Amino acid sequence: RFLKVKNWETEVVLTDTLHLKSTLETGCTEYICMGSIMHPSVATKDQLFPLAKEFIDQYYSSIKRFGSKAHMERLEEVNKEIDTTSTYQLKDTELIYGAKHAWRNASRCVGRIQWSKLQVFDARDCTTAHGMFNYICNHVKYATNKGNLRSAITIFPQRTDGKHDFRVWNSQLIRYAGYKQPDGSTLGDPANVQFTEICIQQGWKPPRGRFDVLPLLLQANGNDPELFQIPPELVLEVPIRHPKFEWFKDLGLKWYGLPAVSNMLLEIGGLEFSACPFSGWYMGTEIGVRDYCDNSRYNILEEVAKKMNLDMRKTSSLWKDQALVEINIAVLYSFQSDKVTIVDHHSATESFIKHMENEYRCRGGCPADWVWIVPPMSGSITPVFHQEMLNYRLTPSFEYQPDPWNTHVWK
Amino acid sequence: CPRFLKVKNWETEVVLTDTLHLKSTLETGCTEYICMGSIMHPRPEDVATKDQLFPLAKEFIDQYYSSIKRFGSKAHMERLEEVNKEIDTTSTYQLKDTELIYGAKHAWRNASRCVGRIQWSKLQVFDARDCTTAHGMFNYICNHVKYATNKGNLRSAITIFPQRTDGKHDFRVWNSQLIRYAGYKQPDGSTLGDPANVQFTEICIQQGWKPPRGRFDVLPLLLQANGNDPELFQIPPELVLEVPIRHPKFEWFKDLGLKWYGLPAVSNMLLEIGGLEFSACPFSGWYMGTEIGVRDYCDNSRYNILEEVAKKMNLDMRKTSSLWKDQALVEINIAVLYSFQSDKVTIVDHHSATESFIKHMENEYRCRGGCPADWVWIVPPMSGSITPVFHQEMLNYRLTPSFEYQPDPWNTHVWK
Ligand code: HEM
Ligand code: HEM
Ligand SMILES: Cc1cc(N)nc(CCc2cc(CCN(C)C)cc(F)c2F)c1
Ligand SMILES: Cc1cc(N)nc(CCc2cc(CCN(C)C)cc(F)c2F)c1
Ligand SMILES: C[C@H](O)[C@H](O)[C@H]1CNc2nc(N)[nH]c(=O)c2N1
Ligand SMILES: C[C@H](O)[C@H](O)[C@H]1CNc2nc(N)[nH]c(=O)c2N1
Ligand SMILES: [Zn+2]
Repeated sequence: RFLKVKNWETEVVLTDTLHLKSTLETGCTEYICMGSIMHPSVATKDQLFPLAKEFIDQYYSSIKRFGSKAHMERLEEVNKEIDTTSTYQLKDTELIYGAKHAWRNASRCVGRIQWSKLQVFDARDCTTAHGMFNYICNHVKYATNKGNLRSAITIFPQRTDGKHDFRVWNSQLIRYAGYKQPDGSTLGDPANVQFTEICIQQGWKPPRGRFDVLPLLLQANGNDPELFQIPPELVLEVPIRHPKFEWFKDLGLKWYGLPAVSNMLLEIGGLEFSACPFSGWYMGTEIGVRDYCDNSRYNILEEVAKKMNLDMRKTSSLWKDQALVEINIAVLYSFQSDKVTIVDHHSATESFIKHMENEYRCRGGCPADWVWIVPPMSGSITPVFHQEMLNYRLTPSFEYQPDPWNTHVWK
Repeated sequence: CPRFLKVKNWETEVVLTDTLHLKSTLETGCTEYICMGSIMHPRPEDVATKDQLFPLAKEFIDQYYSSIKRFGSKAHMERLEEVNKEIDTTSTYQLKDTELIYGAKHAWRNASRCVGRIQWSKLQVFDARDCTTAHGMFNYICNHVKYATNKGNLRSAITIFPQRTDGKHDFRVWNSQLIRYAGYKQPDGSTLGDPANVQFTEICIQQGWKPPRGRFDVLPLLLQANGNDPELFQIPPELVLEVPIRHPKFEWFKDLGLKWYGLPAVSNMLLEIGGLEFSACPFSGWYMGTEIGVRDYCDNSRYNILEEVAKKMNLDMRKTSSLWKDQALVEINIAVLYSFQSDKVTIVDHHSATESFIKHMENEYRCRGGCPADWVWIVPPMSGSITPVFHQEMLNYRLTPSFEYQPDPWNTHVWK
């Protein structure tokens, strides 16, 4: 059946037909909704063929050639390859289409208006961790583009037997280290304390600073991972200052310009790309709200409210909310002053509503996760707060996967 | 369906285990393939038959006798027997006063969209099931408002009017809330007052209300007893406590002429207890500041004051990345909390309320086996991730007794 979504501010109603084409589960049932659960819970020739067939079918439907001679040949081509080799290889055109549509189907991504402008780097000929490092450096250099950031994904060889996996062990390509101090506290980024310990334990010489770029830790073909330092001229960073508060620069805050998720799994046509680092540009709140002001991250709210001279004795002064707005003004001002691409949550959510309109008209829907789409501050003064959304799982897709250090049989 | 489900807090690492979900009784709207968790609302002449009513009454009576540690007792089996006979001979049954009070408190406790549930057991229940006329409803509602307001030391309360019988004799409060401000559409398309209330305001005017046509006019009560046409009553103004909004720092803020009423009182929901349907059950608590400061004042479709406040703050308003909206929103919400506290009218900030709810949720998990919660509604509409609930995984499911939505009465009423 058709489903309607209403925007309660504009009264616009859209009609979702696209959800009828999903087949993966959400985790909800008729009686329990798991919409706020962050993670709700190796193929064979038998499982693999219908998945391949479905993906080839939708690809040739997208290029307006369904049932063509090319379509029929590809289906037969893929048939004997799965049969004779227990897997199959995507054509270049299919790889690019599959990566763009995995972005397009990412229900948690507010940046999807850009989905078809994605640079795809085919790295399926990679065999070693040195090769992976070379591919990753080129990605970072291309996507950074001197501050005019460009969306990119680099796709390493697919999973075969589960024993020869390609994995980027870093959760993101560029992150700051985290150090557990003698006096029990934490220097740097606390969310990376464990990973930083694994890099130290592998030979990394930590400068033990507050913003130390972590080395890369790269696993090729199931071997033990190897450390590599990204050349510093490739790591673009932004000193954070405030347009009105000249004391803000004295806080000593910086961040990196390139957000690049490297720990997810790209599923296309039943194939699993366990190493597929992808990157875009930041929404300001990612840095200013979550990275800086989470109690479990850099946790700077009290310090800023200190130099703002705010009364911090009771919650109802909203001192936290005041300091939060100023932190996020500075992040946007800093990136913009340095001509590094960044989007504020007002522009981003507005673009996403426009994206939603587009997708409903030309595609019949747009899967979207309100819990992730609504920004972590000022929710209801952004237009996505008032937008009903339907969440469902379409393929090709990005999926979560286990941390590699919980599964890697060392040697 | 799995027996144990785990929820995690991603800020504190605390893991909780839910078994209460196995008692869920009605549908969420989600399926195995689609989640409707952000959908706001996923015939009234149809009433429960004898055969639908029997198991629903037994379920609730069993639950009540279990709560009082008398499950399987003589009084439990006798009450089952007496209820079953009543349904057989009359097609319905009447709740004892103790069961009515238990059911109302538990409908609140079960309200997955309510962040204020740490208070659920402290609820004053007024039994108005002997009411017969709209004048009597007005008396009961006035007594509710005065008790709940308590000169600013607000007390949560519910007043329960007679249950549905055949569906042609419903009691309804036509107001969605007991205290709201009127909205007036102008010929030029602008709106005076609260634009959310234009439809209901026009109904009141058609029913005889003489509108003062101001920015903050308390609407009359529009009250329907026993399925008759509804009747208009003016709430005595001395019973409507109101707070003028001023700012601790910006002396010009009072010059905006803003105020709000102290008592939030929902009057359009349906209370279901043991299969009985209480279509008029106004309930009231006290406000979380963001309800006024963020939604009532700053939604574009409501009073929409961000622009005017930003001007008086002399903020750069040409680019959105100055965050001038965010900056003015904080100052508006500071003024709302400051004005209420200064006048000694109960209010809770969104930091304190969400912290209390986490503690409530943890206690419910430990003592009750779970706590249904709707993240989309629990997380406040500003500063989301600097409140603890943002980081809390929540399971949403529908337990009974419950508060439910029901059609708007003007869409279903048969005019005499
Ligand atoms: C182009 C600019 C982009 C912007 C402004 C943007 C914005 C965002 C934001 C704010 C989130 C939430 C992140 C979090 O809170 O952890 C997100 C999630 C996500 N984005 Fe985008 N994004 C962009 C590009 C991309 C690209 C290029 C891809 C893949 C090709 C992508 C795929 C995803 C996925 C899979 C998620 C979900 C991540 C998860 O579940 O942890 N995004 N995006
Ligand atoms: C005592 C202090 C209370 C506080 C601080 C509080 C807080 C809230 C808030 C902030 C909401 C969201 C409202 C909205 O965004 O429209 C809400 C919803 C709700 N509350 Fe509470 N509440 C309180 C008392 C009560 C009481 C006494 C009841 C019933 C006996 C109740 C039942 C509900 C229900 C059913 C909803 C859902 C409303 C809807 O779906 O429109 N609450 N509450
Ligand atoms: C493609 C893309 C674009 C964009 N704008 N944002 C992202 C997410 C980026 C990202 C997420 C995290 C999770 C941390 N979370 C707990 C707050 C950590 C990072 F270091 C990081 F860079 C991806
Ligand atoms: C018992 C109780 C306590 C509490 N703190 N809040 C409530 C909700 C009150 C309420 C809701 C609405 C819906 C409009 N929404 C978009 C903001 C309008 C109102 F006028 C109103 F008073 C109930
Ligand atoms: C419990 C809840 O699912 C969790 O905190 C989510 C909420 N929404 C989010 N939204 C985004 N964009 N990113 C996040 O990490 C989260 N965390
Ligand atoms: C579309 C979305 O469900 C809608 O805007 C919701 C979001 N969360 C909410 N949360 C509360 N407390 N009150 C609301 O009215 C809403 N509205
Ligand atoms: Zn759901």
